[PDB]
Amino acid sequence: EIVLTQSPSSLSASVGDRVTITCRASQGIGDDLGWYQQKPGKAPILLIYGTSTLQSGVPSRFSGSGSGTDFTLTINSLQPEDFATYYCLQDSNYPLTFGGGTRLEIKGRTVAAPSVFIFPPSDEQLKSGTASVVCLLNNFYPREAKVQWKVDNALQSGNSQESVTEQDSKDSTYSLSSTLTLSKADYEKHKVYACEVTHQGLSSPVTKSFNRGEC
Amino acid sequence: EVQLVESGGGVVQPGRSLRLSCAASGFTFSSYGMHWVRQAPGKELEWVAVISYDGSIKYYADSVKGRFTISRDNSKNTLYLQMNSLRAEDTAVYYCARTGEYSWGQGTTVTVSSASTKGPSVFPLAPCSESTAALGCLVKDYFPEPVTVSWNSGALTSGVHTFPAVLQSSGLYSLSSVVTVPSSSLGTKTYTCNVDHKPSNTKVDKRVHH
Repeated sequence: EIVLTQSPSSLSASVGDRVTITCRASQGIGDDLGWYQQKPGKAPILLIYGTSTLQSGVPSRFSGSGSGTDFTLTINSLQPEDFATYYCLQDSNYPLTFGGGTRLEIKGRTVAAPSVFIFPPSDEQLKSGTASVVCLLNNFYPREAKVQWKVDNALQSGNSQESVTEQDSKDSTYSLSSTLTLSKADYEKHKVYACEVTHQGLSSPVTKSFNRGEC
Repeated sequence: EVQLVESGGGVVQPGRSLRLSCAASGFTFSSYGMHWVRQAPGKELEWVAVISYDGSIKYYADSVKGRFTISRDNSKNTLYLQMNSLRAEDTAVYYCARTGEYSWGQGTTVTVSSASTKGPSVFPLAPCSESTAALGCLVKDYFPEPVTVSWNSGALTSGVHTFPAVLQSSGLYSLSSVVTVPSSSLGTKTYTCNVDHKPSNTKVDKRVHH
């Protein structure tokens, strides 16, 4: 198959900015490369069919460029309706190929540090023989953040699952959740449960922690 | 307007079979050619199958060949995809595509897994002991998707964050729903989360105490 490498992964722009996204074809695909727009929970919208041939129903804001291996989607005068994830596609030969995707983020007006909270396991869940420690990072920007679980100063890994909301469209922020999951037996062997967060908005890494019995 | 409506997806066990249908409308179905595509949770889209206008030439992907078979009934305006020996990798939402020498449908979701229908357990997320305070509910150990969460019967939407569910190693789903409120409000306003899981007909309201 032919690999379509899309650059970059994520990308921040403002309403009005002129922005362009690159798709590269591992070998020649000719003029037969198109561009799609997908918003969360929606179906992909056909922006462009092949190279620069714009399609009915799409504003002239959009433009295709390139030919051969290198191609580019360019959007003039960004509007709030165009913030989505964009995928390049080629139907030159089978199998059909898609790019890694470029998510078009709202360029955050300014840097916002997360509000960090830590939730101990509930007693009733401790009944069930399991324990879920939750760490919440609230309304931060940019999206890049690092959450590290510590259990009696021991750095955890492979132990937790992370979840991110879609970018809030009022304040352009994100929220993040990190769940650490132990058994009751495991959870009762240790005392201090800590969540350490590194983010651009925080000059130093913030640690929110609790100890067993405290709650 | 040209359109395609997929159906036939659902929750299925591994090794079992399932056939999707795609009702085509608004265009000459017998003349145009059709494609199958799929998107896994979070990943990019992936092509899987292609058929000609008459059903002559057919080509799949490597991960699907020998198990997936494409067809079309030109009299009923329908494109078919029979998927046999389904594997966890096949879990995705499958879209129906037209081609020109394009237009994509809503897609139907196929979830392959050995887990059974199970309602969630709801647990309070309350902090241990600042201007803003946080509460929530943990909706854990449920399948299949989805579950819906509201706060105080929908009256409390400001400051609410219901995270996308994650799939746990047990094959069950889990999510959290949190709300951040002014720290003074605690003690006179009440905060209860409402959890709905239609597949198991599970409806639970839990009031979270700080």
